[PDB]
Order: sequence, then C-alpha cells, then structure tokens
Amino acid sequence: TTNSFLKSILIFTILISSTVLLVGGYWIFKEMAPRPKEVRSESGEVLMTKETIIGGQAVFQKYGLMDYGTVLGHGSYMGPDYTAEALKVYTEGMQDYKAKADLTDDEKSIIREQVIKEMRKNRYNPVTDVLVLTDAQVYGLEKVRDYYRDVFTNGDGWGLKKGLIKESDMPKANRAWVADSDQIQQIADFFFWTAWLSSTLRIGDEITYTNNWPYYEDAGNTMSFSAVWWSGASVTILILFIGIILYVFYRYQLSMQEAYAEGKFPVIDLRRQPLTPSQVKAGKYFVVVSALFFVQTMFGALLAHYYTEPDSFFGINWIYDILPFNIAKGYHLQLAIFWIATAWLGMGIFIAPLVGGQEPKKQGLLVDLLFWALVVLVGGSMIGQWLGVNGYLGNEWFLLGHQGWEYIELGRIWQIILVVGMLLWLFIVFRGVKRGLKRESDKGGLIHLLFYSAIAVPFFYIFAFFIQPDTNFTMADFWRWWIIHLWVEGIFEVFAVVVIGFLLVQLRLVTKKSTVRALYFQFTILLGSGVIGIGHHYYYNGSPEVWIALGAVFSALEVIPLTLLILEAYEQYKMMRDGGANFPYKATFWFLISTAIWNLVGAGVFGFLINLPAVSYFEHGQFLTPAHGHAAMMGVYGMFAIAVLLYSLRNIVKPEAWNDKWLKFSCWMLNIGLAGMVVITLLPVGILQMKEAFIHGYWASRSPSFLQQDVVQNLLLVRAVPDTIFLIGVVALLVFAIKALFHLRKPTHGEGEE
Ligand SMILES: CCCCCCCC/C=C/CCCCCCCC(=O)O[C@H](COC(=O)CCCCCCCCCCC)COP(=O)(O)OCCN
Ligand SMILES: CCCCCCCC/C=C\CCCCCCCC(=O)O[C@H](COC(=O)CCCCCCCCCCC)COP(=O)(O)OCCN
Ligand code: HEM
Ligand code: HEM
Ligand SMILES: CCCCCCCCO[C@@H]1O[C@H](CO)[C@@H](O)[C@H](O)[C@H]1O
Ligand SMILES: CCCCCCCCO[C@@H]1O[C@H](CO)[C@@H](O)[C@H](O)[C@H]1O
Ligand SMILES: CCCCCCCCO[C@@H]1O[C@H](CO)[C@@H](O)[C@H](O)[C@H]1O
Ligand SMILES: CCCCCCCc1cc(O)c2ccccc2[n+]1[O-]
Ligand SMILES: [Ca+2]
Ligand SMILES: [Zn+2]
Repeated sequence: TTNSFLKSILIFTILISSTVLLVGGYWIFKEMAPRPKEVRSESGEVLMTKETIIGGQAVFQKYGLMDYGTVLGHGSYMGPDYTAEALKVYTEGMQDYKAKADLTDDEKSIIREQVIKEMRKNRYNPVTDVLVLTDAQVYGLEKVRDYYRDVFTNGDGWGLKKGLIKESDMPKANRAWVADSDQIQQIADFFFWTAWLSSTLRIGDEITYTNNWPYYEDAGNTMSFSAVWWSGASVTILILFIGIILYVFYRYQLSMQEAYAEGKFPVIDLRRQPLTPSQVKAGKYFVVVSALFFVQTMFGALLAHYYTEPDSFFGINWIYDILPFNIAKGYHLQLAIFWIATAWLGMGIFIAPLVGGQEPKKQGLLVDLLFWALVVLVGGSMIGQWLGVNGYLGNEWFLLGHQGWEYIELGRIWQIILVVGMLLWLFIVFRGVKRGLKRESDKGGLIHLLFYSAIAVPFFYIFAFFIQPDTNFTMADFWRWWIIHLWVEGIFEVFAVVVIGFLLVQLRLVTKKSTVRALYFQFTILLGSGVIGIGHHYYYNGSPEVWIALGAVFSALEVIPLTLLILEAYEQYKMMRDGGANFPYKATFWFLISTAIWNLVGAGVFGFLINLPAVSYFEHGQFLTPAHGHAAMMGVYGMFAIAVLLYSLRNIVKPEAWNDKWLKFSCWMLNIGLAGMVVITLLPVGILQMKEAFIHGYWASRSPSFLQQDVVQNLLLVRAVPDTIFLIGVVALLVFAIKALFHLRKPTHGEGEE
C-alpha cells in the first residue's frame, strides 16, 4: 500500500471531475439551441428545415471555412465571424423592413428599439419542433441569404476566393451530408441559425443561447451578470486554492528530490550505454519531425504574409491558388499537432526497450512499419484536404477530404488510420515495456504510470468520433474540445511528464520514490482543474450559462500547477550546473527550462489575459487568442518535444560529432522569435481589436476593414522581423537534425540483454 492516499486522491479526482464534465455535457445537449424540423413565416410558409441547417453547416465544413473565419467565435481570423456578420445583416434588414438609414436619430432610435423587443423573444415551440419568425425577421433572412450569395459568388473583398461554392462540386442530388437544394442558401441558413440563437433569449431565461454573445447593441446583446460575477468569483477561489495547494506542496515535499549528494553528480558515460535497433530507428523519426516542424513554420510565415497581401504571395500566383489561407491554416494546425505529437511517440519508441531491458523481436519491423504509416497519413490526409476543399471529391469529402473543424481537419477514414497507428504505437511501447510492468511490484509505480498514460494517447482520440456533419454545432464543439483541450494536452501534460520523471530517475538525478509521489500530486491538480476547465471554451459557443461559472472557476485553477514552474525550472537549471560543462544533456535542459518558463508566461499569463468571462465576452475569437496560442503551443509543447528530440539524438549520435553550439543558437532564436511575434504584433493588434469591438460591436472587429487600418497593417508588417528570427532558429535545428544521420552509431545489442 505504498502511495495509497495519493492514489485515492488522484482516482477520486479523476472520478469526480469526469462526472461533472459528463453531466455538463448532458446539460448542453439538452439546453443548446434547437434545430427545428421547420422554421417558417407568419403565413405558415416553411423557409428552413433541420435538414437545411444541417446542410448549410455541412458545406461550411466541406469548404473548410472554419480555417478562414469563425462561427460563434471559433475558427480562423483572416475572415469574419459569420455569426456576428450574419446577425448584423439580419438585424439591419429588420431595421429596414420596419423602417417602411435616412430616419432621424430620434427616429432610427424608435425603430432600433422596436427590432430589439421583437427579435430577442423566443418563438420556438418545444411541444412541436417548429419555429416561426415574424415578417420583419423573414425580410432579414432574405438580406442574409442575398448577402452570402454575393459573398460565395463574388467574394468578400478580402482573401476569400470568388465563387468558391458550386453545385458542380457535388452530385445532382443524393448529396452526402448536404441537402438536395442550392448549397449557398443552406449556408446562409446555417449562418442565420447561429445568428438566431445568439440573439434569441433562451426559453424562460433572460439572456440568449450564447449568454448574449456576440456583443452587439442593435440586437440587444450586452454582457450578462454571470460574465462579470464569475470573473471575480473565479479569481477569489483561485486565490483560496493557491494557498491551500502551496501548503500541501510544502508540507509533503511533493516534488522531486536530488538522488546525489553535494559534489557527487552521477557519471553519464553515454558511450557505454546499451543501444538497440529500434532506438536508432526511432532516431530518424526525429529528423522528420524536425522537417515537419520546418514546413509547419513556413505555412505560418505564409499565413502571416496573407494579412498584408490577401490574394497573393509577393506578386506570385499559384501560391494563393494552390495554397490559399484556409488550406494553409489547416496544414499549419495539422502539422503542429503532427510534429509535436509524433515527437513523443518516437520518445516512447526510444525508451520502450530501456524500460523492459531488451529489444522485442520484430520491434524494428513494427517501428519501421509505424513509420511509413504516419508518413502516409500525413501526406495522404493533406492531399485529401486539398481535394476536399477544392471539390475534386464527391460524397467522399467527409471520409477523405476536409472535415471542416479547425484542429480536426482530416477526413474520418484518415482519423481511423490515425487511431490504428497510435494503437500500433501503443502495442510497440507495451511490447518493450511489458517486462518492466512485471518487475514493478507497486501497480502505481513509475512504469505503471508511464504505461497507463501511454494508453490514454490512442484511447482519448476516440471521442472525436462522437462528431460528424449532422451533429448540432454546440454539441459537436463540446466534443471537439475534448481533443483540443483534453487530448493534445493529455499527450503532453501527463505522458511527457511521466516520461521525463523516468528519464531523470534513469540518469540517477532524482530519487524514484520522490518522483512518483510528485507525479501523483501534479496529476491530481492538473486533472482537478483541467478536466472541468475545458469549459472556458463553452462560455459562448451556445452552451448553457452554467458553463460560465464551471469554466471560469476550473480554468483559473489551472494556473496553480503553473506557478510551481518558474521554480521547477530553477531546480533543473541547478542540477544542469551540478553537471559540468561536460554535462551530456545541456541542450535538452535548456529546452526543458524554457518549456517551464513559457508555461508560466504563455499559458499562465497570456492564457489568463483572455480567461475572464467579462474580458472574453469581447475578446473571444480575436488576435489575443493566437497571441496566447503561440506562446503556449510553441512555447510549451514545441519546446518540450524539442527537448526530448535532442535528448534522443544524443543517445544516437557519436559524442565526438556532437556540438550543442548550434543548439544554443536555435534555443536563443526560437525563444526570441516567439516572444517577438507575441509582443511586437499579436498582443498590440489584439488590444486594438478588443477596443474596436467594445466601441462599435464585435462585427466591426471581425470585418476585413479592421485588418485594413494602417495601424493594424504596420503592426502586421513588422512581424516579419521576429518571424524570420524564429524561422532561422528552426532551420538551424533542421540542419542539425539532418546532418546528424551522417554520424549515427549502430546498435550495441540485438534481441539481447542490457
Ligand atoms: C512576452 C515575453 C515572453 C518571455 C519568454 C521568456 C522565455 C525564457 C526563455 C529562457 C530560456 C532558458 C534557457 C536555459 C537557461 C538556463 C541555462 C543557461 O542559460 O545557461 C546559460 C546558457 O543558456 C543557454 O544558452 C540557453 C538559451 C537561453 C536563451 C534565452 C532567450 C530567451 C529570451 C526571452 C526574452 C525575449 C549559460 O550562460 P549564463 O549566462 O551563465 O547562464 C545563466 C542565465 N540563465
Ligand atoms: C474524463 C477522463 C479524464 C482523464 C482520465 C484519464 C487520465 C489519464 C492520465 C493519467 C492517468 C493515471 C492514473 C493512475 C492511477 C493509479 C491508481 C493506482 O494505481 O492505484 C493502485 C492500483 O492501481 C491499479 O490496480 C490499476 C488502476 C489504475 C490504472 C487503470 C487503467 C487506467 C487507464 C486510463 C487511461 C485510459 C493501488 O494499488 P497499488 O499501489 O498499485 O498496488 C500495490 C503497490 N504496493
Ligand atoms: C514563423 C513562425 C510562425 C508564424 C509566422 C505563424 C503564424 C500564424 C498565423 C498567421 C496564424 C493565423 C491564425 C488565424 O488567423 O486563424 C497562426 C495560427 C496558429 N499557429 Fe502559428 N505561426 C508560426 C509558428 C507556430 C508554431 C511553431 C506553432 C506550434 C507548433 C504554431 C501554432 C499555431 C496554432 C495552434 C494556431 C491557431 C491559433 C488560433 O487560431 O487562434 N505556430 N499562426
Ligand atoms: C500549455 C498549455 C496551454 C496550451 C497549449 C493552450 C493552447 C491554446 C490554443 C492553441 C488556443 C486557441 C484555440 C483556438 O484556435 O480557438 C487556446 C485558447 C484559449 N486558452 Fe489556452 N492553452 C494552454 C493553457 C491555458 C490556460 C492555463 C488558460 C487559463 C488561463 C487558458 C485559457 C484559454 C482561453 C480562455 C482560450 C480561448 C480564447 C477565445 O475563445 O478567444 N489556456 N489555448
Ligand atoms: C492534492 C494534494 C494531495 C496530497 C496528498 C498528501 C499525502 C501525504 O501522505 C503522507 O506523506 C508523508 C510524507 O510526507 C508520509 O510520512 C505519510 O505516511 C503519508 O500518509
Ligand atoms: C462554482 C460552480 C457552480 C456550479 C453551479 C452549477 C449549477 C447547475 O444548476 C443546474 O443547471 C442546469 C442547466 O445546466 C439546469 O437544468 C438545472 O435545473 C440546474 O439546477
Ligand atoms: C534545409 C537545408 C538542410 C541542409 C542540410 C545539409 C546537410 C549537409 O550534410 C553534410 O553533407 C556533406 C556532403 O555535402 C557530408 O559529407 C557530411 O557528412 C554531411 O553532414
Ligand atoms: C512559402 C511561403 C513563405 C512565406 C514568405 C513570406 C515571408 C514573410 C514572412 C513573415 O513571417 C511575414 C510576416 C508578416 C508579414 C509578411 C511576412 N512575410 O512576407
Ligand atoms: Ca482559432
Ligand atoms: Zn482550454
């Protein structure tokens, strides 16, 4: 019964939090805005069907528009937010209809006020899944319908391709998820629907299905009381637990303890370290991630360029033709997760034999096979996205094309081969680790924790399958975040962490006992806040008001584990010094330390800059989000992968040929460039965009007009300095990875014994 209480706590934490999430998941499904079987006029004339709405949404995914603009604040920022934009048109129309832009202020005042009292009342009948909307609203639906036909035909005057939507892209009829009916009327319908629930009061409630989001006076959308109250409450509860956790942390010494006495640093003779065929094979895995990292960055350079030159890349042509923003965005996200995730799977391959004590038979075979599996998935899924968005696919867009969800752009059959790949991966890890699990008595020991977390990798991605074209937007978004917020960060904040504890225990730098207890404490506070904290993504995506409290409170608690960082980085810096200038893992620790500092600054402070429900009300779906997004994603996960990537490359390259000079340069260039693009561009544009929404309405902050202001453009233009500096850091890494295969060692032991 070694760490019994810590186990009860962790298990209980996981149990309780998982329930809350599921309960809240249920309340969403049950309280999200409805999609009526028929929405119609005062004459009883049907204009919309649950099937239309599902289709509009479907073509929106079909054409990967979520990698261009947003809906309900989620998606890309090059384009606008269709919910807020469609809501304005629909509202403007209602004004004109009742206006029968020339009226007096005393006059436009009256009408405005009239459309307010009329549009915010819920006219949906729960008893009968049908919604009826006044004429003033139908006239509005018209303007919305016309508006987007012009848009998806003529373009949006900013980055969007002309007449991108065309029937010829899909069969006469019997179209996959989109309905038998003009496609660009389904879209206008989908957009209108989101715009409908965003401005219509929930039944019995006093605020809308999105808690009065987006901000927009003309529609009566203003900040809710919950948004302000929970901003204060969430922080006070955080202040309360920081104290409590700090005390628990201090009283139980819940951190790693050095395993060596003063001056007694352990010897690290990498030259006489068993090496196996599967490890050296996992070595080339890293040069590819290093390469995917290179291309991923480039697409980023491209996206940033498009804010300054919308439809061209320095005059050239094919570029905006074959590689437009939405498509480039998708790859940027897809490759980010791909190279970072993949870096840790490789790390898993690499340490697997070490945990077991030998090379599993056919390991190299399986490893090599897993290799060409992802390489296919990557090259393949990307090809699919191109064909899918472009229309050179039929009803195979969902299965092989672009699924239409930011962060989840690959097609389902592509997702299937993904899980199998991970499943295989899992098998490979298990084969090599298996015997370790057998020698390890304590079922909650290091190796068991390493194995339990490793399995969450493939398993947890399965929740993505609860998502498909006809799912209600809010409910599908609910599950999407399980992958973005729980999965991606489950791959890195749990698996990676236990993998490092293992590495530090192996190098004999920290006591094993000390380490597993530490992991327990981290996992409980990490899952104790993060699981429910997922909710801050549900403030305004249409989920019930309950998530504003739940999300605000638990995401704020996520900061707690983060402050026990700047000081963990120091303990690491410290032992890095305890090892002289001949310390083999210098580069690894420099990236390790950085991961930690960016965790406090990128996720901690920049993430919190936009966490308050009162702030998010205006900020949600704006430049500060990417500001935080980079500081956190690249600052934390990227650096971490790189730390581990270099750790392996060190156990594979012949020492004599190694030189961490170039790595110091990369580390400096990566860190400075990241901070530079966040501070010099993303941050200041974010403030302007939030200010712009506060004074004119969120629609104004999301119009291309905002991106066109000179001030915005200059801010946007100077991003090239730090983006280049970042780019330089990544090529140095690439160049070090590539010309590293030229100095590799060869396996010491085969299916032998270490
Ligand atoms: C919006 C603001 C966001 C700010 C984000 C800040 C991120 C902070 C990043 C820190 C990187 C830490 C890297 C390891 C530091 C500890 C080990 C170390 O530095 O050893 C150094 C060389 O380090 C190295 O060679 C490692 C490379 C150090 C390069 C740091 C550049 C970071 C600049 C951040 C501010 C723009 C040896 O030289 P010394 O000056 O004696 O070391 C002591 C200074 N730490
Ligand atoms: C909504 C979802 C939210 C996220 C939830 C998943 C999070 C995944 C990430 C990390 C999970 C780490 C879980 C560690 C739990 C350890 C509990 C534990 O080991 O208790 C042990 C028995 O465990 C046992 O006998 C085995 C039970 C514990 C492991 C079971 C498999 C768990 C797999 C989870 C991933 C799919 C108590 O007895 P022991 O000390 O092991 O045995 C005697 C030792 N002298
Ligand atoms: C030369 C460096 C880079 C540049 C110029 C760059 C540029 C961009 C641009 C322009 C966007 C557009 C978001 C939008 O409008 O929808 C973006 C998004 C994003 N980038 Fe990068 N990027 C770079 C490096 C990275 C790296 C190294 C990572 C981490 C692996 C990363 C992760 C992301 C993520 C997660 C998003 C989506 C965030 C959001 O939509 O709010 N980027 N990037
Ligand atoms: C290393 C950990 C973290 C990573 C990698 C991360 C990453 C990201 C990314 C990539 C996005 C953009 C999602 C999108 O494209 O729509 C995002 C959004 C967000 N993050 Fe984090 N995050 C982390 C930690 C945190 C923490 C600790 C907080 C709490 C203060 C937080 C609060 C938010 C909020 C509120 C948004 C929503 C922005 C909006 O709706 O406009 N994050 N995060
Ligand atoms: C979320 C915070 C969980 C904290 C769990 C603390 C569990 C402490 O557990 C205690 O640790 C002591 C050593 O420090 C041991 O001597 C005790 O026998 C043991 O019960
Ligand atoms: C600090 C966190 C406080 C959380 C309080 C959650 C209160 C949930 O309250 C419940 O919300 C449901 C809708 O989601 C309603 O259908 C239920 O009738 C209501 O009791
Ligand atoms: C993105 C650009 C990556 C460039 C990688 C260049 C790697 C050069 O690599 C070097 O090539 C020499 C032959 O030319 C060999 O003799 C060296 O052993 C090899 O390390
Ligand atoms: C293959 C596409 C390579 C991209 C080349 C463009 C270089 C480049 C890189 C950037 O990071 C920029 C940031 C802001 C504005 C412009 C930028 N430009 O032009
Ligand atoms: Ca986004
Ligand atoms: Zn989150």
